[PDB]
Amino acid sequence: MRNKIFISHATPDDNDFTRWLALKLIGLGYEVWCDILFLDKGVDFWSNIEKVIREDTCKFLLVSSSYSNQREGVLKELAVAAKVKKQLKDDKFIIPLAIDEQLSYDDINIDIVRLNAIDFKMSWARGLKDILEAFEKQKVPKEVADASKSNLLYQQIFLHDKSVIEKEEIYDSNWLSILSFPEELRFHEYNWMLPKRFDVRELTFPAVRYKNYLCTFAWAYDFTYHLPKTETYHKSKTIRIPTEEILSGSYDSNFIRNAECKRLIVQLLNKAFELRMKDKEVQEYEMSNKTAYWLEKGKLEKDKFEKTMLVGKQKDKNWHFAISGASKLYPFPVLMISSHIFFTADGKKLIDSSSVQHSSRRRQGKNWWNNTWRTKLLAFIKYLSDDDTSFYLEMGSEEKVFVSNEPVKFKGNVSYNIPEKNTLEEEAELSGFNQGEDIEELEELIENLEAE
Amino acid sequence: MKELIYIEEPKILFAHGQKCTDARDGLALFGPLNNLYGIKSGVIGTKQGLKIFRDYLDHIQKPIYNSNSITRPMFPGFEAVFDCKWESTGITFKEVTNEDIGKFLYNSSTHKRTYDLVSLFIDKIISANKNEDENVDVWFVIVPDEIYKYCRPNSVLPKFHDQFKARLLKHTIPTQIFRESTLAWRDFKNAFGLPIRDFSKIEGHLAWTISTAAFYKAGGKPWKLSDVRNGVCYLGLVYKKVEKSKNPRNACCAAQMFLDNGDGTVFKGEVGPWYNPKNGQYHLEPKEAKALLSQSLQSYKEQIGEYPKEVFIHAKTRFNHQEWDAFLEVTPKETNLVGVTISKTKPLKLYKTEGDYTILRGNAYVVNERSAFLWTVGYVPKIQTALSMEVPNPLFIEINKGEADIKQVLKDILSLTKLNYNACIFADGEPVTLRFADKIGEILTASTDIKTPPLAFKYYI
Repeated sequence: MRNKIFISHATPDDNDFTRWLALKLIGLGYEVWCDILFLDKGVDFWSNIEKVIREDTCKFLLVSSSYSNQREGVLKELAVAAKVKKQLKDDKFIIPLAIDEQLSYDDINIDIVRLNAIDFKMSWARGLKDILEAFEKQKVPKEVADASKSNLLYQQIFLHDKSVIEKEEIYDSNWLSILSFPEELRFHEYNWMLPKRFDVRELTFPAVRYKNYLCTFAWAYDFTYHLPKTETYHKSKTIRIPTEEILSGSYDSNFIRNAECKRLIVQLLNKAFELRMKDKEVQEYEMSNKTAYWLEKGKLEKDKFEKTMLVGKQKDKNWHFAISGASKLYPFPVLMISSHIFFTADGKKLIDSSSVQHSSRRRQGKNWWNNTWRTKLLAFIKYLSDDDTSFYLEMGSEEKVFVSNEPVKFKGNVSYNIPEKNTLEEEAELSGFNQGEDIEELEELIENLEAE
Repeated sequence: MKELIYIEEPKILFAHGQKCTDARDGLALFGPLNNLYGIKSGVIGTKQGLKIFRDYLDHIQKPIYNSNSITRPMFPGFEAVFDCKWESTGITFKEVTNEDIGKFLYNSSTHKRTYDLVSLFIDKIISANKNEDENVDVWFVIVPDEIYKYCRPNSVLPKFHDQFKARLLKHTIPTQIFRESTLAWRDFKNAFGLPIRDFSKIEGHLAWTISTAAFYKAGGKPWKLSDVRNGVCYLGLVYKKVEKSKNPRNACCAAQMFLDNGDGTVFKGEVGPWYNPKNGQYHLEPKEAKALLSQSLQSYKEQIGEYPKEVFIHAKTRFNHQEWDAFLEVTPKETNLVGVTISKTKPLKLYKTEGDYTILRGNAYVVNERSAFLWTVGYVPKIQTALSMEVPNPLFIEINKGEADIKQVLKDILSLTKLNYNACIFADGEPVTLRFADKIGEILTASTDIKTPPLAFKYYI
């Protein structure tokens, strides 16, 4: 029967709350049909409106605003409603929803006869209550008041057509795969041979001191230049244990432990990592504890590589691309890679004050996205790659661990589609929140939590 | 080449016993859980502050139009979606004179200025609840805009928040904090393209961070989790340095979510131990560990009654057996005790093939039955943007002690993240027990003395 209450106004111009009105009233137990709600095209919207009006409709709603005046659609629909109410003999057919703030009334029409003067400028609860007793005046056959179908509609109009969908995507991580691994680790017996009262960081080859056993893969005679008295050493004192048993957690005794042998190798890989970077002769910057590795002015063509720019320029400041590396052997024998941005006054000297440094960090980072990080990281890795397969690490005279330059690639089983909002997403979020104690006030403090 | 997994997104319970995903949409369509109607809120300020509050109240009564409703839903009026009514008049407030509020405002020391600011705020709040019952149960207090330039920037001339929230626990009197600069987005501007702030582009969100957050302290529950199993406690904890004197004492606290008789989760926060000796351990001795778990046990008894089954104690630092030995005896045999540590010291970043659209939020990288990788920061289609300004960095959730289940504890973290009342954002970067970990730590260190009873989280933050 006649229980299809209708609405038609400037939907494509101002529809900030038409969906809210429709969902609220259907949750209250009513029935509507609109142009922008359901999956339809605005090429036959007025014809569809006329068709549904002549088939089945009871009441009408119109919203008055500044954008619903300069179009012929509003006036033609008002004339159609006037004709319909004249034919049906209805003295209360349409209801004007006066939402405009700067404008009170612009065009006088005969449509005022079938409506009443209601002001919605101030509040919406009063108007909603009023339209409720408007329904109750003529004993409308209102349906049940349930929000279940309201929700079901909510996953039918407002978004939810672009939600997570089953799609395979390949994700490349920061870890570096290793294919070639040492066969056995050399646990030499030095004791008095190496005196403990010397630092180990200056040693050319990686070495970690543990009581009397030096956990290193280099040959016992490799450390000749730094210590000339290494020639007097018996070969049998070099205790050799395969590393695969340690990785499998099968070699554990009083001499060494599976849970303790893993952490000693990690420092070795890190030490070999700074050895590898200093092989490339790059500039050094200790920030708090972990060093980011970056290339300075006048060392690469066009201050860039491949097809992306690394040593760029922003206003009077020179921004660079820095990479900080680490090693982790718990999940897999792999290498940690991280990215950073540092700023130089003239490309050579560094600012002792980190405040403006992180300020410029945030300034430059708020205008970057996933590509300007992933592509730069990939280019940096390829530049660090020695051969076309996998870069190596230096440990001694014969040891050569090959580390895959290609990052560890995953396969995400869930993904999503980007129909047309690829560009719209970046422009809306350019201006972030930069307030005080109301939204976020310890942003800088959280950034420099590395106070020790 | 490895593989990862995805976990289904949990739901939030709304009005009429229904569950939905979006927060602003969910409230704007159904409303809060309960039905409270009589609220006569108050404001502490001056004549200009009174005018600012009246104008902002009139504005929020009026519809709020945003830039794009696709990325962030608008504000469909206050009463029409909250079913609680105020008016322009009929507000019970006791403001202050201009000279009283401006006797000494150029003070650079936050301690001395706040010792009087909080006293002025509370004295004008606790003095009005004795006349008529349930008349002033909500307040919209607004600190002067000069606080915004002399408290957070530490007394500069360009032209803190818990301190008047912590010492009011003795009177059991809530309040909601705002700022004129937060409200007067049209005032204090110039003939510039972007005067001071000028958030004309984002206006509906500013209307959502002010209504739902203030509604919760009105005795009503906005929304809760609809998929929380019966008999689970969380009991988060926070460790950091106190800023009163030397010897930080390693102050501790608690925050636990638990279910009641029926289908309603309790959103409650308790205070336990005082402190422990020496400076750097981020751990507590067994002797004070007895009370920390005993208080939770007894609270669970007298407002629920039956025995629990799983308590997932959350922490940010590594655990130790020095407290587990004491904790294992306190818990009953029928209850399993599991300690979980979540940190942010694992700088992992994932990248896809191509595109400015980033990773989703919810996928997990399982390793073994000790820890996991979960991306709580990323892109969701509802907001049509990345929750972070750069490549997201996931969390590190590990089970220090106990067995539990990785796939089950991961679901708990995702569900516990979407429990933010101070804001109405779709999701936050940290679980609420960790998102508000700093807030609870600082609200406790403001008032270390006076042992508070097992009072609800209504009164914090």
